[PDB]
Amino acid sequence: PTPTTLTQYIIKSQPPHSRGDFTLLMMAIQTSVKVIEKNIRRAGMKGMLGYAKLDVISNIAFKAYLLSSTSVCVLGSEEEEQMIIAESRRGDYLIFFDPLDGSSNIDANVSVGSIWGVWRLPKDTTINSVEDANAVIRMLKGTDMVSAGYAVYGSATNLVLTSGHGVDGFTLDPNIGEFILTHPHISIPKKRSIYSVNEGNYGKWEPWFKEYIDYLKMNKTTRYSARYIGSMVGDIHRTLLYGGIFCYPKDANQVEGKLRLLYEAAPMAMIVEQAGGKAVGSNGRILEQSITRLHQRTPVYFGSRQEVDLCMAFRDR
Amino acid sequence: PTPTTLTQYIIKSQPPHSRGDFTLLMMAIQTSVKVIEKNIRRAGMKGMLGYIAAKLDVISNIAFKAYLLSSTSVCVLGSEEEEQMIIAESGRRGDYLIFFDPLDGSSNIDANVSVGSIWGVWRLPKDTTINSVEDANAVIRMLKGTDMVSAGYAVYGSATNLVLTSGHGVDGFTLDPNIGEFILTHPHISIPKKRSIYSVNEGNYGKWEPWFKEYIDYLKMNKTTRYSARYIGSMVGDIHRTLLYGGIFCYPKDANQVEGKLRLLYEAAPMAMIVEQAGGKAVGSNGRILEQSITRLHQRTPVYFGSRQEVDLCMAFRDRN
Amino acid sequence: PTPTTLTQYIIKSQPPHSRGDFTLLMMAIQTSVKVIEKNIRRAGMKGMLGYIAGAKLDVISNIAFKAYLLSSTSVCVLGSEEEEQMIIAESGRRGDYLIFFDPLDGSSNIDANVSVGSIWGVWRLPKDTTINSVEDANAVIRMLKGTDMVSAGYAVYGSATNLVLTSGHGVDGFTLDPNIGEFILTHPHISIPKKRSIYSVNEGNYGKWEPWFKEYIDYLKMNKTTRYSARYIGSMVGDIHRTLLYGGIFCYPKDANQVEGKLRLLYEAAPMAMIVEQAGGKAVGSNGRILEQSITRLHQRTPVYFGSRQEVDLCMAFRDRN
Amino acid sequence: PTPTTLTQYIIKSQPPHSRGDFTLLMMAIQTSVKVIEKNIRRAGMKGMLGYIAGAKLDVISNIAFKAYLLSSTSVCVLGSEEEEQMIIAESGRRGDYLIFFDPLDGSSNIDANVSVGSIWGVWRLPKDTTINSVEDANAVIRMLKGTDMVSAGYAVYGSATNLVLTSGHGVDGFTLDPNIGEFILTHPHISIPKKRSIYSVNEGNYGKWEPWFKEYIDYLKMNKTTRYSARYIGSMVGDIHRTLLYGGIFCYPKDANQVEGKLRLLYEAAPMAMIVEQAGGKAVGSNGRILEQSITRLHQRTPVYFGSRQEVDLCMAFRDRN
Ligand SMILES: Nc1ncnc2c1ncn2[C@@H]1O[C@H](COP(=O)(O)O)[C@@H](O)[C@H]1O
Ligand SMILES: Nc1ncnc2c1ncn2[C@@H]1O[C@H](COP(=O)(O)O)[C@@H](O)[C@H]1O
Ligand SMILES: Nc1ncnc2c1ncn2[C@@H]1O[C@H](COP(=O)(O)O)[C@@H](O)[C@H]1O
Ligand SMILES: Nc1ncnc2c1ncn2[C@@H]1O[C@H](COP(=O)(O)O)[C@@H](O)[C@H]1O
Ligand SMILES: O=P(O)(O)OC[C@H]1O[C@](O)(CO)[C@@H](O)[C@@H]1O
Ligand SMILES: O=P(O)(O)OC[C@H]1O[C@](O)(CO)[C@@H](O)[C@@H]1O
Ligand SMILES: O=P(O)(O)OC[C@H]1O[C@](O)(CO)[C@@H](O)[C@@H]1O
Ligand SMILES: O=P(O)(O)OC[C@H]1O[C@](O)(CO)[C@@H](O)[C@@H]1O
Ligand SMILES: [Cl-]
Ligand SMILES: [Cl-]
Repeated sequence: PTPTTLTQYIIKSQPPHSRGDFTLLMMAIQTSVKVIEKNIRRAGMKGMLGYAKLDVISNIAFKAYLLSSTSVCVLGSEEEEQMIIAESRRGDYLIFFDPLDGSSNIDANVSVGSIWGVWRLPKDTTINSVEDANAVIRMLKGTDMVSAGYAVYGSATNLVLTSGHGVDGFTLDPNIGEFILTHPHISIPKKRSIYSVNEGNYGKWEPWFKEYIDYLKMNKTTRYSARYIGSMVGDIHRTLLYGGIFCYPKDANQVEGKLRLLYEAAPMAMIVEQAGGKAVGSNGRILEQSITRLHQRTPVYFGSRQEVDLCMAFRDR
Repeated sequence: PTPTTLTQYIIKSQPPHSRGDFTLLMMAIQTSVKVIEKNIRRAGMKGMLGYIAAKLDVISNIAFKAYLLSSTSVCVLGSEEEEQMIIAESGRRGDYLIFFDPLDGSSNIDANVSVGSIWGVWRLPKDTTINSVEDANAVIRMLKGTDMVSAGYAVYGSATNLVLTSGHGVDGFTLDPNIGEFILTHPHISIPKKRSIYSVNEGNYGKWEPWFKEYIDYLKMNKTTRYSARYIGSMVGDIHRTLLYGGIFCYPKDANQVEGKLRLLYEAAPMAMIVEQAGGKAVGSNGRILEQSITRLHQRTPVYFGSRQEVDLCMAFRDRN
Repeated sequence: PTPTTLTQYIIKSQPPHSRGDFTLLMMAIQTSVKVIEKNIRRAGMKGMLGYIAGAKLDVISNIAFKAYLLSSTSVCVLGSEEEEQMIIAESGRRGDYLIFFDPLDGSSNIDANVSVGSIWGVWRLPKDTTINSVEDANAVIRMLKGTDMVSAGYAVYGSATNLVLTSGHGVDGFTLDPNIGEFILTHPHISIPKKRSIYSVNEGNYGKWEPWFKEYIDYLKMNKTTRYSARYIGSMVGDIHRTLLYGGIFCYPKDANQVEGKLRLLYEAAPMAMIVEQAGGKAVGSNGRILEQSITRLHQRTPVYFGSRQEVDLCMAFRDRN
Repeated sequence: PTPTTLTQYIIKSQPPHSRGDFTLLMMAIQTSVKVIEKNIRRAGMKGMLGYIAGAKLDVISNIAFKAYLLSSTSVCVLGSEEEEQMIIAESGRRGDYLIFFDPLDGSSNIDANVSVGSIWGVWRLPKDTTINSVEDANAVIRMLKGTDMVSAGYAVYGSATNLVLTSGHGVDGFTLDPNIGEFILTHPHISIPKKRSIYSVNEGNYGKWEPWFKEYIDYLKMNKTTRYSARYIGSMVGDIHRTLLYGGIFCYPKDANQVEGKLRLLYEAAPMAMIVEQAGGKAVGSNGRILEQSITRLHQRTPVYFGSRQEVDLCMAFRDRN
């Protein structure tokens, strides 16, 4: 009859006898994304009246709206060294986010994004200090994650999220400023001949991965196409809709990869898994890895299940 | 005092004793870009009215043609998508030929990542006129990229940027969506002489010429300089990054694409003019793209565009084999 | 920390152990208002694509409002002022809310593109009653009063877009921020001043008014104590919105041709009365509070005297002393 | 083929062998109007960024209008209605155009966010004259008449944004398309109807009017031939804009407290008179055409009787027969 907005979708997804905290958290996130997108679309130009980096603005916006929701006890921005504990205005959700992913693409104004992961406090635990929070993040796994999403700020703005019952994607309609459901129940194809990785680091890769990449180029069965925007959110978003593989492997300088576990990889892993893909690191599922440090890094091999299997076959043989 | 709009810039760039036709052509192009950008930002969603009761390629092409044909300044239009040129009806006929790709990076449309529009403007050679496609075919064959009066692109990314040149450098403008004006944000764009970024589809490695394979391996394996790779998959996106950051963009020959992929009139020549005007090099199979002769309308060419020293390194591998 | 959006406000207002139907109804209304506002701001111009390939705003507004309300699953009955009959929602998609609305108030101001609006009132089904037909609905509206109304609101499409609503705990006003397309709380707990020297009525109908009202209007002009200013936009939503924020009085009285006034009870007057009362003003008709009047017909008319409590008292003093 | 933008219209209207200064002035005005409209649509809310880190609309509008006009290099003299003095442009950046404007007309309607506007009139320096000081400018405005005016326009910030202008060859109206931020020609060659039964005036001042005008207003109400409708938004730009498209009359007459009326001659009345006259209406003051009156003071007031030619004739008939 009329198309479904993100606002409707969030409210209609609320199970009976919920507090409404999670719903208010999603509303806060949605509003952040709009504010952040508006500043990005302006490329940070001042208004014509009155004749601030976009990282800084995005981070300020995301924090402000999440702290105003009363649903969080802990915030973690990838940029900042410490977590923020909400005063005690304190729910039981921990949010970890990267507010402006693909920061090297900002000056060219190509695709960039935001990523977030939401965890709930384990039962019979509470956080009054950073030292409590440090203890708590160490006992969390990606499989205990209640929600994940990203926003891609591209030629259009897309918001893609999951609560553990599949993945739904929404496109911002700028006439009325609402996110409209355009990609329901996203299902990443089981195979697709596209790969996404920075081959500038070829010389520093492990031999098994070098062999993998050479096979993609030299094999006689299947021609592969290469794409690498340089923003994880941009590349993953293409990977979800088109199929393929996204890789950021180990290298001589980055022994545990580049991407952060809490802030980027675990959230994206949940989305990719919920869309029917695989999402692995050094040893199986990213969602099963233990958090030891807050800023822990991990390699990633995310995408179409058969494309990730091929990749791991090179590592296993 | 106040920032310069594209509209001001175009009018203030008009040389004394011009007809004003070129100015009206730029205004028409500017308006097209705004209309196209708006449909792209909506990802082609119908209005909420339309849902109770069209590909982006098709819409972009319709928009670009309509505004250019309304300007009274063109005699010939060429859209990359279409097989033939369109001759304007006489009565509404200037002496400009426009060749354009209205939606570059069409494989990126469904993901809604960066895409673009590209155009090149030529003037009729003195003592010539076009009444038919056969006249137009004769005329394009006597044109070179060095006779081009104007070139530009629009990048539809996280912001919308319009970058253009009239032969006196390159200026870039960012769309301010509050007031719908293009504001001068990148005056006199100067592409760095070197930068360690390269842009090419390495999925085609196996089908490349050995000299280019060696080039790419050197970028990866050499011990002096670490290179970063970027390839969005839209020429306008990749070139725009190349102009502001420096680096190199390559679409070389391969076994299946013997003369490369990118069209000479519609894409490569216009981009070559922009890159050259910003201080970079822009070469094909044998020197400057702007010096190549148009034989066919849909003629292809390889491209090696970017920072001068990065394009020199690339050609050094071809010259030493 | 950050300013409150309408979306937050609606969710945070949800009492514990509600079904969430009312919340979904407000979201549907909010979305309608944005869609309607966008078409109004364009003055109904086709897109630049629509022009090369080559709908009244009343029709579009009505289509939008109905579509979003019927998609919410919370209504059983819709009533648009324009249409002769009520619409009963198909069972399967049927809550227990009745919405009566005027989707584009001030229709004579459309061509000039000055202030126009939308108005709605929300009622709940009386306990142990249900509607399967227009004949059931007709029975049910007759047993409703304005005092049984669970919610009322309007949207003003002016130089800015404002949405003003109440659920029986005061009146809050929100301004559309067009950058991000959210309604932001700008006028919390609206309190209409007890007096203000502004009056709003169509004096083109002076000759057809009752003598007591003629005397009232002459007093406003001729008295020696207090100079009054006149304002009449011609859209009830525009005039009432000014009245709420500035104070004053809005009148549409009886006349020779309009014996029971012009404005409809269910669609316009009762919803506005609830808002005005919740903001501290008075809102009366032929005989006391509009909210106490009985609905006899669906399209029943009533005179209105809405506004600042002391300005409405002065007005009624002229009627009571004759 | 495609619809005409204001930008196209301005350039195509440029006569052969013009300097282009006037064209640049119109572009500057157009851009001002968009900037002003955007701040008005936000009701002056700070951005959501501005709120975490923690300006009247009259002040912002005035700053915007001045900045864009001073950046055009085409003006020597600016006059904002709000300010007491004229601004002389610094020499080096000095054309021969004098602009007089009211950047935010209808200031009493700002808080309610109903219709408001901007008005401007453009004059050219008389041949063999120049301005180096306010004292030169004062001499020059005294020798100007409304008939020497090269251009006039207004912007109405209503439910949509309309820009209406004239260069002495009729009146054309443009509606802002907010998708692409361009003014699109929607009302070409505006022709105000010769008669229409609508009148616009503040009847709150009835008691202080001259007897002839009281008789006029009573005739509109009491006569047996023609029923009149009353409309008064309270913003001259809003009321006039309705008058141009619908027909009728707008009046701000003399009163006991305002012996020469309220509206300023240079800033409001003369510009509107030019527009109304160019659309086929009449626009008179105390003694014939407003455009023929002599400027004695900068802030000189005048009564106005603007609108449909037969409606203004009826009005003046009451003054001529007493
Ligand atoms: N809008 C929603 N969409 C999906 N799941 C939800 C929603 N609201 C609540 N839930 C689920 O119910 C849990 C508890 O909700 P709450 O009591 O609101 O914190 C959340 O952690 C979610 O797993
Ligand atoms: N607005 C402008 N900006 C830059 N160059 C222009 C402009 N207008 C005219 N020209 C140059 O002058 C030539 C003739 O202009 P016209 O007579 O308007 O077609 C064009 O081919 C351009 O090279
Ligand atoms: N978001 C809300 N704001 C104010 N009142 C509400 C809200 N939600 C529910 N209510 C009140 O509770 C009643 C029943 O709610 P429901 O069970 O959702 O139909 C409504 O008729 C309202 O009076
Ligand atoms: N774009 C235009 N539209 C209408 N009239 C114009 C335009 N440009 C110039 N004129 C007329 O020509 C006169 C001188 O123009 P200028 O030489 O630009 O100062 C102006 O006062 C106008 O009457
Ligand atoms: O410059 P590199 O090493 O390709 O890294 C790009 C990566 O960095 C990030 O910006 C994270 O820091 C990701 O968005 C992206 O995948
Ligand atoms: O898919 P491929 O072969 O890498 O081609 C991408 C190229 O094709 C184009 O879309 C032109 O057809 C360019 O925008 C881009 O550089
Ligand atoms: O033109 P009139 O008779 O003064 O009526 C105007 C009234 O009509 C309405 O449009 C309702 O029909 C109201 O918005 C407004 O108060
Ligand atoms: O409040 P009053 O006396 O009706 O005056 C309103 C008039 O004042 C103005 O704001 C000019 O000061 C006009 O827009 C309007 O016609
Ligand atoms: Cl991109
Ligand atoms: Cl209004």
